[PDB]
Amino acid sequence: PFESSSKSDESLGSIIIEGTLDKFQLHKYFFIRRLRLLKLEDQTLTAFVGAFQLIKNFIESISIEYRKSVRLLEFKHYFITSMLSYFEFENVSNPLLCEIKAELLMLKRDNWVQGVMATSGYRLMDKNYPNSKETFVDETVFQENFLTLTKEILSLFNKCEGKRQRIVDILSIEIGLLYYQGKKYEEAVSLFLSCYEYYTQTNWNSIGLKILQVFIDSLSHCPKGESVSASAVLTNAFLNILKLCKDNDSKEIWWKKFMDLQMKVHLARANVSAIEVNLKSYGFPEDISTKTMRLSLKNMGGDVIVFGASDFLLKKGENKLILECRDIMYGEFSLLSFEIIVEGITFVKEFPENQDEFIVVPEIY
Amino acid sequence: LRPCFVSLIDESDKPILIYVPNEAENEMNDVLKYNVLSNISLDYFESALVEWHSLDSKPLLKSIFQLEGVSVFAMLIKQTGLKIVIGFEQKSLSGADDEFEAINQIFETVRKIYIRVKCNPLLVSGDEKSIIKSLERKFDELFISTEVEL
Repeated sequence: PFESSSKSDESLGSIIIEGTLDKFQLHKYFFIRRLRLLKLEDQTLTAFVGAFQLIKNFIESISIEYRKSVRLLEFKHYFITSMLSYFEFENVSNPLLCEIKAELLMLKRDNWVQGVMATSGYRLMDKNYPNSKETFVDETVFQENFLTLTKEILSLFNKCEGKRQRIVDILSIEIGLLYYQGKKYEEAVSLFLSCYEYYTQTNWNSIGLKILQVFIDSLSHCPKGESVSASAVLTNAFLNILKLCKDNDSKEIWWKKFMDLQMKVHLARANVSAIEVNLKSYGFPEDISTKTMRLSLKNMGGDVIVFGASDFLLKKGENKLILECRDIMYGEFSLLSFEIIVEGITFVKEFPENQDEFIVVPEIY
Repeated sequence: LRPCFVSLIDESDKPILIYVPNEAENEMNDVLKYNVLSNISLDYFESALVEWHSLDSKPLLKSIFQLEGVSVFAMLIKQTGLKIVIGFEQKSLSGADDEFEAINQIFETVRKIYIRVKCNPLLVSGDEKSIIKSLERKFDELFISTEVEL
């Protein structure tokens, strides 16, 4: 003799529709806690998301008037006692770290509480507090200490679930303020700053355009596949692709060669600024093949050293070039002075082998 | 009544435009927070057993979230793989249901604006540059610039 969850949801809606009382939604909180203790061992977590929506409506009830620790402190205190989401069910072999997501949201609420209420500094440089008393952080250095301990314990514990790759792919990629809050040389924290910064370059840009802004200060005034001299140049000289403004703020266009101005070893590059397009290859003087090439221009400087290539069906011919082209404008007549002919352009010479362009760091295409 | 950003992502998980109103003429650098909120919602597509979708007839306004000063959600139509999201600033938030269906219907207005500008053949091969400026130029009057209409 029982009734299902539809009567529970309809009775919750009818108890919400009952009005004119003057409580702090205790009539809602009674049925919310009863539905919470009815919604624990289901291994479902959707009614835990409904409990999170109940916590959101309670947060809006506290947030109807909460400002400047006159009642913002009351709203943060009500949320810190409303951390019974973390303090009701907490078990291993549960339904995949929904408590870790809820504790992450509650840690965001507590970080907002510490960064609000007459607080100094900014752990995340956030200013999430706009214009408007648990006492866990009694000092500014202790504010960084008590929160980086919080944001590292709650980082990979949410990765214990099924593979979402959601928070620690971003927030543990947000360890810029973990050591470069004030301390300059982040060689200790070089695991994500200047190691795998391309995961937002391969994703959508302008996130990594500030991540690489602090992935150069670990090598701007600091010395000593973690062995390099200037081989961190994909983040230094090949950061001009994400640098949309080059004619303004040309310190991203000066330091590409100023890092190499006292260089010395090679690498690869995309040549995604200067495009290259072919043309009608003609004939020339004695043993001069002389293909025709057109090259674009988006980088600043000149005086390259380059050659073209064209593989046959057996061996490469490497139909060379003058290697002093000095590309300044688009679609210019590159000379492509080519010798050592592989059988008079034998028609299986399909132009597949790349047209590199080296300025001590090679740029294959 | 005013969104705090407008974000557009297609089916390849490539963000089309993370548009923020009023980054010039007003406060900068919170756009650096705005696009990483968009990326948090992008890898927060479905996580920790929370399901937004149960009605397959029309894709309605799905599950609200709230995170570090904003209130975001998602509206996956599932038609041509469009994954567009809108946040709102929590500081001016009344939390009603006509508000909830109001932001549902203005989500369908920005859906209408994208599907109008998607098939304008007055300029053809508008897919990389000034299609974005044109759609921003159709964004920035539907929620703001009402100040002089009267």
